[PDB]
Amino acid sequence: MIQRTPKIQVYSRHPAENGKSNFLNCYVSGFHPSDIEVDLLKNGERIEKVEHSDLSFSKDWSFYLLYYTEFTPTEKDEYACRVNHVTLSQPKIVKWDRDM
Amino acid sequence: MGPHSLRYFVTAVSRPGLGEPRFIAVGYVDDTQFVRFDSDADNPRFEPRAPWMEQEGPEYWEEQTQRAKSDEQWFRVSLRTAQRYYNQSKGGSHTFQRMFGCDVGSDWRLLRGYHQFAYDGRDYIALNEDLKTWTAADTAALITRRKWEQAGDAEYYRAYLEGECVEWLRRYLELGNETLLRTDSPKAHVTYHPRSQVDVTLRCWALGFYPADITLTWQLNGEDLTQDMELVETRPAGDGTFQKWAAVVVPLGKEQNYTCHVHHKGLPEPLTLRWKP
Amino acid sequence: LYLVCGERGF
Repeated sequence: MIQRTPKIQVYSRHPAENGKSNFLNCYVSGFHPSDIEVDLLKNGERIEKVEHSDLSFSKDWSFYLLYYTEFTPTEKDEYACRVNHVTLSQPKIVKWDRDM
Repeated sequence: MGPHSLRYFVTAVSRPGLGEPRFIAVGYVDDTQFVRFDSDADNPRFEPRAPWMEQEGPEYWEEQTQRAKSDEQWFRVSLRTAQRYYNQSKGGSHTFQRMFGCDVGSDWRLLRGYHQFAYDGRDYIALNEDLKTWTAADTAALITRRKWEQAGDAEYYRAYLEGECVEWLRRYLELGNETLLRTDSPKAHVTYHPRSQVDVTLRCWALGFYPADITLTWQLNGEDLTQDMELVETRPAGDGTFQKWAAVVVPLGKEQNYTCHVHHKGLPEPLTLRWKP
Repeated sequence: LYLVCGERGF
């Protein structure tokens, strides 16, 4: 079994504007095997609406998935992506930074 | 114009104690997914993943479902066979992946036909570019190679890759032409981010573009900064377009001397951008 | 057009 740890980006579909509706994405890529737990978090708590793309992979065989939900950015609310995968000692949390 | 491709990405994963393997097939034209099959659906069918595929009639969907199901059974058997053969005596979940399809040139010649497999994330066997011989990675794959030579598989897949593969790519490009033959230029801009007393970060953004291929480069009055920059992988926006950014750390007060250059199919010439305070 | 490996090998 090869093991490749996922690369993770968390970002909005559109430029963030507070109080304006948008989409929050967590893109996970470069990982193997395909088994992976991804959750989107609002203030530390799991969002239940989340959808994701059909599992696919790249030329080097490594998988990628897009997880996404509707959301409304705000000054006070913290959004994040939580990822777990066999290559991690414990789940990894990547916070959404609207400038990245 | 330009190159185009039709690619299928197929994944089977065994699942100890859970019964049948998870089998997922996904088809892309260029950078746009258009179909899927997933064994975990409660009525597993080959199905459209782009609205323009709804123009294919029932016979296409039925035929493709039957082919997906037949492949599903074949991967299941292969997973059971491999597990015996590699002496994976602790059991566990294992993965077989298949990639196949065609890259065609702007003149519609077949640039490359693919029919290629990986086991547990490593190359297993692949049809070579000649569409006649195989590259095998280890002795298990030599055994499968012998069987596949015996059966004439290379000749069968060569006929499909040079014929049906290309013919169906054309058809899909026509059916989806509004979306597949578009080119969405990147909307670009520069943002500014404080870092320390002595420096800051300039980040160049390219948003809303299709196809995914793009180049972003920072320069300092002509001097290429490609190697000093932080560059994220191109990422899907979720609406069929892509995004990318590239950042550079520069001395506080010299922001105006740095320029971001953007290259994309949609840009007749490179876009040049600066921080606009 | 998906095409099946339908009763081949290892």
